This record gives sequence, C-alpha cells and structure tokens, in this order.
Amino acid sequence: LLFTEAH
Amino acid sequence: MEALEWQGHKEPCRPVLVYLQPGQIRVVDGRLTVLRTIQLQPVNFVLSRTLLLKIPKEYDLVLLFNLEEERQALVENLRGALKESIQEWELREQELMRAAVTREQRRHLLETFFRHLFSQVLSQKVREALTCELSRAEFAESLGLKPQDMFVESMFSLADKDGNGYLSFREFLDILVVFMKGSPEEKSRLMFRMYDFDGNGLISKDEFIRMLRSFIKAQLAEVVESELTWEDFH
Amino acid sequence: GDKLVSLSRKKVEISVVKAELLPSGVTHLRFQRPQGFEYKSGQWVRIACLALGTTEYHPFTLTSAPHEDTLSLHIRAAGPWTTRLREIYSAPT
Amino acid sequence: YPKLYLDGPFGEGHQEWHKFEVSVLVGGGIGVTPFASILKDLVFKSSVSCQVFCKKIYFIWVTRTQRQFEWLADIIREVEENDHQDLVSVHIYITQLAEKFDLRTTMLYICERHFQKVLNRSLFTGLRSITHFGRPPFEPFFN
Ligand SMILES: Cc1cc2nc3c(=O)[nH]c(=O)nc-3n(C[C@H](O)[C@H](O)[C@H](O)COP(=O)(O)OP(=O)(O)OC[C@H]3O[C@@H](n4cnc5c(N)ncnc54)[C@H](O)[C@@H]3O)c2cc1C
Ligand SMILES: NC(=O)C1=CN([C@@H]2O[C@H](COP(=O)(O)OP(=O)(O)OC[C@H]3O[C@@H](n4cnc5c(N)ncnc54)[C@H](OP(=O)(O)O)[C@@H]3O)[C@@H](O)[C@H]2O)C=CC1
Ligand SMILES: [Ca+2]
Ligand SMILES: [Ca+2]
Repeated sequence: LLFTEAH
Repeated sequence: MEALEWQGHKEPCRPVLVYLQPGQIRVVDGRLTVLRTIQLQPVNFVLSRTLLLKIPKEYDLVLLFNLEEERQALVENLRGALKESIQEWELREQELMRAAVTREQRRHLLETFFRHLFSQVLSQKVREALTCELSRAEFAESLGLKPQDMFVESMFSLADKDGNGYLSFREFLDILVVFMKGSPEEKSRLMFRMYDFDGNGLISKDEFIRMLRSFIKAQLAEVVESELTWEDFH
Repeated sequence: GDKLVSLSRKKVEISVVKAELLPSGVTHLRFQRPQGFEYKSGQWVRIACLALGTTEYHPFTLTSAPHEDTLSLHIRAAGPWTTRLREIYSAPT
Repeated sequence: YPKLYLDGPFGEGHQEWHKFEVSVLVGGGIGVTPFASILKDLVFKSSVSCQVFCKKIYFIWVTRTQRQFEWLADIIREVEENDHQDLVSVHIYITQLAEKFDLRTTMLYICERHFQKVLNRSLFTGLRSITHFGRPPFEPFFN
C-alpha cells in the first residue's frame, strides 16, 4: 500500500 | 454623497459614496460596487474635513472631504439618521488619524488573536487582541471561504452562543476545545447541532439532503434514502 | 553547439512492421510507433538504418495520421541512401 | 465587464507524463496553478479514451498554507468527483508549523484528524483525498 505519511 | 476613504498612511485613499439606510450605513465605491455595510444596534465621532466614525467591533471608518461644509452636512444628516434608532470629539487631523485602527492593524490584531487561540487549543497587546469580536466576514475570510457559504454560516451560527452577530474569544476557544478534546459522542452532538438549520432536535430528509449538498436533486434524495434523531444520526 | 544539441536528443529504436515496393521507385515503410510518440499533421521525422552501415539520418515526412497506431513513410528513390534502403527492404526477414 | 486583450499561449507545454504509464506530479507553492488544468485535462482524456497508456496519476500538492489557492481545493474536488477510473490520487501536504497555523489550517487539521467524515469526505473541504501535515516523504513514497 502507499506509504503516505508526512514527517 | 461623495467622500474620500483613508486606509492608512501607506494605502492610498479612494473616492467612495456613502448611503444611509434606516439602520445600516453603506460605504460603496463610485462604481456602485459595495465595499462595506455596518449595522447599528442599541458609536463615536471625531471631527477635524475629516470625520472618524469609530466602530466598537470593526475597524473605524474615516472620511476625508473637499470642504468642511460637506463634512458638516454629512454629520448633520448622520446624527438624525442614527438618532432615529452619540458622542462627538473635536481633534486635529493627526490626532484623528492616529486615533483610528485601520484594516492592517485589524489584521495584525487578528493574527495575534489566532496565535493565542491556537496556542491555547493545543501582555498588553495580547489582552487587547483577545478582547476583540470577529465578524462573519472576517471569520469567512480567515477560513478562506466566501461569506455566503454553508460551512461558514453553520459554524458561525453554532459558535455564536449569545447570537450578537460577532464571535468572541471565549466562544471560539470553547468550540475549538470541543473539536479537539471532545469525546466522540460530544463530537457527534456538535455535528448534529451544526447540521440542522432549525435546530429542533431532528434532521429532516430535505434538511439532511441540504446538509449533504453543503458537503457537496434526485441524486441527493436517493443518497439520503439509503426522521433521524440524535441517536439515529450517531 | 548544434552537434551537442543533436546529441542531447535520444534517438528511439524501432522495428518495421511492413515494407512495400510501390511503383515508380517508392518504398512504403510501416513501423512501430514509439510509446510516447505524439505528433501533428505535416510533421517530419529522421530515420537511420544500420543495415547499410552508415548511421546516416535522413528526414522524411510522416505520411501516417496521428490517430493511427503505426508510423508510415513514403520514401522516393532519390539517390544512394534511398536506393540502398529500397534494396535492403525489398526482401522479407 | 471590460474587454481583455489576449496574447496566445507561450507555454510550450511538454506533456511527458503521457509517455509514462505511471506518473507522479509534484506541485509546490505558486508552481501548482498549471496542475489544475493538467488534472482536468487528464481526467477528461481518461474519460473519453479507453486505452490510455497512463494508467495512474499521483498528484502530490505541497504547500505551507492553502491561502490564495483555496480554489484549487474546489478544482481537486471536481476532478476527484469526475475521476471515474481512479486515475488521479491527490495527496496534500501542509508544511506550515503548528504554531503558525491560520484558521483554515487548523480547520483542515481538525476535520482531517479530529472529526469523522460523511462519505469519506472531510466536512470542511469535501475532498476524499487525505491531507497531511509535515514534509512529504518522497523517498518512502517512491519506494
Ligand atoms: C523536411 C524534409 C522532409 C522530407 N520528407 C521526405 C519524404 O517524406 N519522403 C521522401 O521521399 N523524401 C523526403 N525528403 C527528401 C530528403 O532529401 C531525402 O532524405 C533525400 O532524398 C535522401 O537522399 P539520398 O541521400 O538517398 O540521395 P542523395 O544523392 O543524397 O540526394 C540528393 C538530394 O537529396 C537531398 N538530401 C540528401 N541528404 C539529405 C539530408 N540528410 N537532409 C536534407 N536533404 C538531403 C539533397 O538536398 C539533394 O538535393 C525530405 C526532405 C526534407 C528537408
Ligand atoms: N517551476 C519553478 O521554477 C517554480 C519556482 N518557484 C520559485 O520558488 C520561490 C519560492 O516559492 P514560494 O512561492 O515562496 O513557494 P512557498 O515556499 O510558499 O511554498 C513551497 C513549498 O515547498 C516547501 N519548500 C520550499 N523550499 C524548500 C526547500 N529548500 N526544501 C524543502 N522544502 C521546501 C515549503 O515548505 P516550508 O516553507 O514549510 O519548508 C512550501 O510548503 C519563488 O521565488 C519562485 O520563483 C516557485 C514555484 C515554481
Ligand atoms: Ca459574541
Ligand atoms: Ca433540527
């Protein structure tokens, strides 16, 4: 799955 | 009638026209494009060809005139217009100019207001900013949305506890802490209170479809089909 | 500078779908369209054929419409390179 | 309305994303205005045509605040509503520091993470897209 997670 | 509107030392003045409704005062550009509308509810004046009308909640409205006689005529008409539904001072041009808070100063005051509000949700200038009430137009502009938008109207009416047409620091802080730290039941209650226009404790099918369209005719009705009280909505 | 600009472009490499020896010494070449090849009517491309051992690029107008799936060229037998191209593409395989 | 004088397109609009089956479009600051037209054209092209080589488009919007670009939210809303093939996946990254939030940024934050959706759409904006707060992870995303 897409790993869209801002720092 | 014609007049000149001053928006600070840096911002140039512009030619405007002033209209006097029975309860409202309109400042509208010469193109007939509406610029500002203020409502009077049961304001102070400063005289200098300069007329400084101090709005207790919004930024002050100052007018420059070609001749002193035009300003005198305008103040004579405005005294009668406002008396139908009052303090005046005599100050110099520099004193009147410095005694007014313009749009830029209001923006800075709102900036520190929001800074403190968001710092609390998660000192002379601080106290001065915290003692200001946000109008609906300012609330919509800070939200980045139009004044006539479903979200802004719903949130403004729901957050206005006293319903005076302006939103204060206390109401904003309470609604924001409800949004952030509220329990899921409390969040559902807040959403239910914001969703219903009439606020009669139930959501109509037409009203629910209106809320859905606010989130953005037959399609909305079909979606709603597949009243609803608090427990049902939750 | 012109040589550097030419080197900057990347020359695609494709295969010929069909070769026709049309009369009056004409060669009709249908070849695979590059995946991202978009062009308008009247535009022309350059072609080279290593079978002649030349690496020479010659300009030819795209006779195929942009809505088609392959690219077509109608090359006239004008001189050495065109005649050699017709001779090499005369036979299959 | 007054009449305008128009000087034609000077863009020289490379559309190299059509050359790739999967493309990632990254917009930042003021360099996100053309992406509205790009996304609308992409969704229209995928709606009218069937065998488009571009199977998936990723639009990574990166901004400090959405001020002066709130219309892009509505454009993205219409694009995702008209995306009948799941061609465009929109990811918004608000990089503003939490202390410098305006009203809109705080509303976005609470509606994204402190308020349930209705049809998987945030109550504030109405976007099915997920809005993040922080630096976009380009390396892990590409991985
Ligand atoms: C924009 C453009 C589009 C063209 N499109 C087509 C086409 O669709 N079909 C077609 O049959 N022909 C086309 N030509 C003609 C082109 O010149 C051919 O590549 C040429 O006939 C090949 O010649 P040759 O080397 O086999 O013989 P040569 O003996 O070299 O032919 C001599 C003539 O060909 C011309 N020529 C040779 N080599 C080149 C070169 N590299 N660039 C430009 N001109 C050259 C010379 O001007 C000379 O007059 C086009 C030319 C141009 C400039
Ligand atoms: N195609 C082009 O050539 C473009 C060029 N520009 C140029 O960029 C300049 C500044 O753009 P501006 O309008 O201020 O955009 P902004 O800086 O307002 O927004 C750009 C976004 O990218 C982030 N960002 C900016 N710089 C960096 C960096 N060095 N490393 C990592 N992230 C960064 C910012 O986050 P944060 O600030 O929180 O770090 C911000 O959210 C302008 O002068 C403009 O000329 C702009 C757009 C397109
Ligand atoms: Ca109030
Ligand atoms: Ca109700």
